[PDB]
Amino acid sequence: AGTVVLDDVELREAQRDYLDFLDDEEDQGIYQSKVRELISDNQYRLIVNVNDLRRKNEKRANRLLNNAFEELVAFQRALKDFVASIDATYAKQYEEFYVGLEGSFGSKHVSPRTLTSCFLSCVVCVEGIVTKCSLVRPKVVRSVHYCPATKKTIERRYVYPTKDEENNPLETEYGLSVYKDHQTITIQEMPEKAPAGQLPRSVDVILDDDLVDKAKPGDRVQVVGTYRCLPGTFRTVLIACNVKQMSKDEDIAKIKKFSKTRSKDIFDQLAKSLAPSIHGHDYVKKAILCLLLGGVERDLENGSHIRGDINILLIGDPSVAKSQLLRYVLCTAPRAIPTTGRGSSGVGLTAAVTTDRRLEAGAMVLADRGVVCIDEFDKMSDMDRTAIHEVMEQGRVTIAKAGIHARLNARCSVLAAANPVYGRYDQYKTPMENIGLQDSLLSRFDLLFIMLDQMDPEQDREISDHVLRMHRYRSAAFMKKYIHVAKIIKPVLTQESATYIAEEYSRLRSQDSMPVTARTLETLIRLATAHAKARMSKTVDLQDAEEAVELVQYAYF
Amino acid sequence: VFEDNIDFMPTILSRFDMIF
Amino acid sequence: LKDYALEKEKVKKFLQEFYQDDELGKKQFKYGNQLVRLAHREQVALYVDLDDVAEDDPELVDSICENARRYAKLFADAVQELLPQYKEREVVNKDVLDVYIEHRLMMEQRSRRSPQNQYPAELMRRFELYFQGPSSNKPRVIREVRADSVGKLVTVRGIVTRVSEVKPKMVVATYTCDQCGAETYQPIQSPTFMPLIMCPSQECQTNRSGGRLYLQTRGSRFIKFQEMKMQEHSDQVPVGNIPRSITVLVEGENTRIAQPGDHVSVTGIFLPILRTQGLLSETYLEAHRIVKMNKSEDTREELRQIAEEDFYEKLAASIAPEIYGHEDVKKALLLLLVGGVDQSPRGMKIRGNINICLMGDPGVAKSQLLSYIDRLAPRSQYTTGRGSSGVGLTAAVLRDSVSGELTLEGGALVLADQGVCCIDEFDKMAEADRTAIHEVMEQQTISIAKAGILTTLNARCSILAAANPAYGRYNPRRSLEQNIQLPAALLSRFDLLWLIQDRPDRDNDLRLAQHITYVHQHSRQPPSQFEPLDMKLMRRYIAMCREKQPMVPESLADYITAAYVEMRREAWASKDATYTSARTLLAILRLSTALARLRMVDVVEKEDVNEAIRLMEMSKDSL
Amino acid sequence: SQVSEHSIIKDFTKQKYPEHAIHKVLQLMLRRGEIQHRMQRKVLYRLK
Repeated sequence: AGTVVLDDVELREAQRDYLDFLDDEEDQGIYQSKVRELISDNQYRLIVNVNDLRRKNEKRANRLLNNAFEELVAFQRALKDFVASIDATYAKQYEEFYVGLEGSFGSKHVSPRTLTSCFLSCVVCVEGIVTKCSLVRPKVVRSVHYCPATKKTIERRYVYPTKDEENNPLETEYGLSVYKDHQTITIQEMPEKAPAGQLPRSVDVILDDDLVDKAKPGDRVQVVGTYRCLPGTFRTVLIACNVKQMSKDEDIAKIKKFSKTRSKDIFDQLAKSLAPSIHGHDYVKKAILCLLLGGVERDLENGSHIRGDINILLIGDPSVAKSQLLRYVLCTAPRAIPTTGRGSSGVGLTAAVTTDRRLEAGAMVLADRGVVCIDEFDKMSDMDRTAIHEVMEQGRVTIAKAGIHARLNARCSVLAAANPVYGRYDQYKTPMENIGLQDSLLSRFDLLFIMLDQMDPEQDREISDHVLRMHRYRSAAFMKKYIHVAKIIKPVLTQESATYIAEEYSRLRSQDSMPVTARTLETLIRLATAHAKARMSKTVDLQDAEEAVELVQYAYF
Repeated sequence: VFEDNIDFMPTILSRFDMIF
Repeated sequence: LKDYALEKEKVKKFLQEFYQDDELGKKQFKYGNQLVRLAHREQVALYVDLDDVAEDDPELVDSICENARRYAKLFADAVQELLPQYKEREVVNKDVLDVYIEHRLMMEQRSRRSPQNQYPAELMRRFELYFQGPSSNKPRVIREVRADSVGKLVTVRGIVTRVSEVKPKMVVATYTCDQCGAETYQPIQSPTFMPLIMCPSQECQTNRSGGRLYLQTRGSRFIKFQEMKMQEHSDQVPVGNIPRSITVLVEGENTRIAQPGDHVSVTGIFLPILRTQGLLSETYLEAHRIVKMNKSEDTREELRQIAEEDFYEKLAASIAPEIYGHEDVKKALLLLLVGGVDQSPRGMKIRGNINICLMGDPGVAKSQLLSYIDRLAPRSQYTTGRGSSGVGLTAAVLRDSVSGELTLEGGALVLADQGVCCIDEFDKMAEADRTAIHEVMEQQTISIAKAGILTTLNARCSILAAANPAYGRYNPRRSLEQNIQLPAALLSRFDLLWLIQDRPDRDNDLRLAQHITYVHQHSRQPPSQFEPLDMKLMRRYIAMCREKQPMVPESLADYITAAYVEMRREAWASKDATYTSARTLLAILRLSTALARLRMVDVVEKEDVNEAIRLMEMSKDSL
Repeated sequence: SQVSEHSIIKDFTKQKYPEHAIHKVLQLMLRRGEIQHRMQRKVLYRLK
């Protein structure tokens, strides 16, 4: 704006109070040490805990949170003064310092759903995952114009001044002009907590300098800033002051005590807990239990290799729960998003939006460190087929447009299902081509179950009738609590246990000699990890590892 | 439409009834 | 802040009666000769080395660095005002511009205050001024050039990725009317301008005359113009990102110097472009100096370990540690890692083409090893075989918003300029693309029979190829015409062919299990006490080794000839699917060439040559 | 070659297969992402 007040006493009092806060003399000088760190490290944004501001003066914190603009400006001026007093030269180097807010906020810590209009002109915090994102452009904030004719200099804050007072030419002094970078991003509420009934709230976030590269599309970010309004269409925007990444990852104690392994074998019922109304395919249940669990990050130093990106494909005959099992995972989904068929929503596409060219992250990106449910895999087009092959291997999606080159994190897993177009039995011809998918994609997946309806009336009869009797005329939530605790477990391997896996692995190697053996060695890490994750044990049990060996044998039948 | 009577949706038919 | 008149006088005194210490601390009118040459129209571009100013005027250099365009214009005006005092005779009218300029000066003199009644400064130049970046400012990486440095003279390094043809750009546009008789000038700075319709000349508006104006290209000033995109050096980009591109515009005599794919050093002014909520704009670089690297052409004594320590046991053992063995296979990578950059000064242009082929992608996860090849090797760029479609090499029509009319672009092969070329998923390439590869095999003979494209691509990198097997592992029972699915003649052109079969070698099968078990046990991936070390140390030692340039002895070749003799008996008797020919002799001399670089003796060397023969025998006939 | 799209239909009729069959197979194998379908996508985009 540029409009100022002439010796405001309230502004002066705010400046004095914040300056007193900054000069922590009676305390150890924690913020003063932070000022030293920022001066040395060449960063010009000081993050101040709000809890300290409450402790020193609740009135200051209250007036800040209720009227963001003036208090923020005053506190910025206070920071400038304090820096100059400690070191004038560093202050002379830069134009204006910015201040960020972190800590704990009582009632202003909201969600995009919660962020109604009532929080206008108040500092807010928003939690979610980035959806749309735009490129880095420079935005002008102070343009310096010099007139060669009149020998005068004109400076303006923020059409562009092109003619002087008397239409003389104006050649701008670019160097004296200040340009700051700018970026437009968006956010959506978290998948698990936003109800699926009502419409989603999208909030626009504008980032100033030192914020363009701190958050990238697809991550999980907390944004704190001023919720202002631009001037027939009225749109809310959020000018941000601090961006921090997120994704680090009660009755639990009762759950923990109930889930002690010393009582009985919970794994027997645990596997059945996912397919309540499906008889048989118990091996499939174990694999599906495996897919949800398992680690998704390994400390692969000075490089990268196979990680928790392990996934399961399901191709089989219709009505064999191939379509149905996906819904069971989707219903009890820890951080999982559904997608099916073509799904032309830009897995990494921009759609080339004109009069604007934002980067709309797709389904696989929104599901970072989760599980993705995909129906009718063969329905996806070759355009996706080319992209989807690379995603699973390296773990990121490459966006290739004219000038826009960036990879989004895709630390993800896939649970894919596709109908065998017209294939009926898939027993005489090799599944490598009978499923249509001849591509090398098949090798990438860990598991490929074939759910044929072989005429087995003894086993088949029980599936038809007993499922109908499951109504029970005369524990869904449990797994939810389990998986959250299991996610923070890193079941380290034991060499004596590890050798036991190789010892029986030899017998399988000669069995399949007469399906890839070169990858099977790596997936043995996952399978052993899954069993210990069920027991929350830090070490793999040999008996548990034994069932891992059996699973590979059951894997190919 | 003008398993022998399937044009492009060999799944929708399973979801309906065979009605004349 | 400061009076421009005083600075103009300062630079004038600096050029005219102020001295330097370049030639034995004696003033010799360094710039005076160039000014004289400008007066006689014998030198078109003038360069002002900021280092010369910085030797004895630090404040002027600081002011220039803090603002580039304004001081550039000030220097241009100062040089313009310096010219008339160095006039000695009459201009011999070299071109149309000189003729127009001399008539304009004559007309000015004939009739000899409104600020709009004079010739624009840029129209009467006939000279261009540029700045060379002072060495004091260290070069910056493109990602670190953000909006905060706009308007500051910066220098960045990169590789040219898209250069357009030289075209004329118009600086001053000349309009003449049929009623006024005078010349109307519209200086043009933006890439787009609006032609005039009614002249705003005061004479006509007062006289309410017709004022019909006609644009002409006769007396207009034209300058050379180019558009180039430059991308970061892969060696210094962090692993967690990909290189970014920044637009550079070059004008004047500085053009026609950058070639595609070459390392360039660029110095210019970082300025915004308008394309005509808020005020948005893009960025470009108006270069002032483009210098290529020289490398593009063609304190105790104990600090090194060259001859005493064997390079085989230290260098090889720290290469590709994630790979579970294949030490013999690993050795060939070093030869590939070396390539043919170091060649004898004897016209052996073929030495730098090492087109190694690998068959079998699911085998021992050998797809991973490509990244380590690019990272460690210098002058090497990461490339992907499956990075685009077949349109990436030819020209097609797609929708664009920013720029690009009649797009001409290359593929991954052109992208890596005399470096390491990585190609993946060879099988999935269409039939036409396969021919594109084959024409590369014939030593840069890329002929296109399409009407609009008749380019000649210059492929000089080293090509590594990885190929998936034919939908399963090879089966011996299948005879010829069925056993190998990729065209055999295509494989014939390749110098080296490698295929790995996962045989049930219980001795070797146990080795794989042991190494995967030590994973998840500690942070030392190479448990044989090999530290990864800093990449700085390895690169510095390797660079000085290139300067030695050893040369193999020709006499030793007589020994090799016998090897072809015994091979023929085996080739005829086996009747196997794989077949070799005299190409092996072609390969062997090239193969032996690299190995000897470890021992820089080149008087009597037998073991080095023999090993290359042994490498061929190990892969073929493994049974 | 020589077994292009304009003649493959008549082959079914020669085999006493009416136009009913061509929809079930011919019109459905190209939608599968067959190389022959991709062959038309690249070669015949402008050549026809």
